[PDB]
Amino acid sequence: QVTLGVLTDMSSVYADSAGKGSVAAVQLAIEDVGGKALGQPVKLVSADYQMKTDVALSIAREWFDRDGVDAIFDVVNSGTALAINNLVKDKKKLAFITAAAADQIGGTECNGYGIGFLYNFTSIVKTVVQAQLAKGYKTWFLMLPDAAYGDLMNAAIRRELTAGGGQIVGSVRFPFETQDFSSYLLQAKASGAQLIVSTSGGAANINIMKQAREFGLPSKTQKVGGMIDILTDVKSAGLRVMQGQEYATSFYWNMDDRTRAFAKRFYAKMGKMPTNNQAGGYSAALQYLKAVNAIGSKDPQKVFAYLKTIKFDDAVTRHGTLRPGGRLVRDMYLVRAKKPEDQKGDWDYYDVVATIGPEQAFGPLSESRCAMDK
Ligand code: NI
Repeated sequence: QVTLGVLTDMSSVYADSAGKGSVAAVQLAIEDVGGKALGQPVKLVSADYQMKTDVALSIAREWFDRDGVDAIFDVVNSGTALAINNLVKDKKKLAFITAAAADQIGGTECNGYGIGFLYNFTSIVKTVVQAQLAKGYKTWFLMLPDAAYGDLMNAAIRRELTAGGGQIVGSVRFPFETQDFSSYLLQAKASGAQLIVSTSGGAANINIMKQAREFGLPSKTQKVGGMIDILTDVKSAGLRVMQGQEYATSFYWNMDDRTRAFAKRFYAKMGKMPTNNQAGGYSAALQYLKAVNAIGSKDPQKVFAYLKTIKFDDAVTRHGTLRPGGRLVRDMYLVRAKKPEDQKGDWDYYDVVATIGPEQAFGPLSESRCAMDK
């Protein structure tokens, strides 16, 4: 029997964008293989680790040892994802990290067992760089949080923008829990950059976009840009505030007929549209179950080998292949927040305005930081 485990947050700040929704997305994948693997019903368990890595490890350990769990999905914290990555090596189980973007998964910490099946931070940056440069936005100014996420995005943006022929004309860091962003916006405007990039999400990005308007931004010469698609941020803040900001994403519910059909099934269960994390969980679970059934085995080493020979083309994953190190490479998109008067329903927040191919969005196999990819 095949047992799937959804290890997520159902009580805290990622509950709405992963959580019970990620369980529902995995349920939909189980449906897409007739409910069965190896001729038996697929079992599904889930748990809330409350964004505590120690709790996620204790939950996963018992799952593998007592409840027969073969593969786990979601994991919404990068830190927790790295810890789970190291456990599944030890226990010889597969983990599909579909709710965290750490490059280390299928990158420097590749192991044949931790699989990155959403997107990585590098692909977010490559996608915004290439899409914006193609639109003529050459000169950039970065607004970054103080924390490790800001360090990571600063290094990646600077390397990819330069490799593409653009230039950073300035940068600023703001401290934890900033509410007044006037000083940072004034510096961004004075830099003269064509593109002013608010790199974070959450209340920080929401207040930056609110306050950018008091400074006449966007203007004829300067646009405000973003990084990560956080659909629930647009829901909270509204298109009046968010209109015009662009982000990179792996998935948007209203991209095409195939995304919309998946989204309708999801809405029927959850009463809302699926986020890219929840969509990633669907796609990982679907391809995992299809692989088990195709080779007639749930041996992780045999499933992994097989997954490396397939071209993925489902409702969520487009031009997908699994690299030798366990990083999914795939089409990525630039999405733009719509003008409020153009919103036609709940969740109608974006237009897709560019599509970057897998090799371009993730880099050539030679740029990979995984030993198994060389
Ligand atoms: Ni094609």
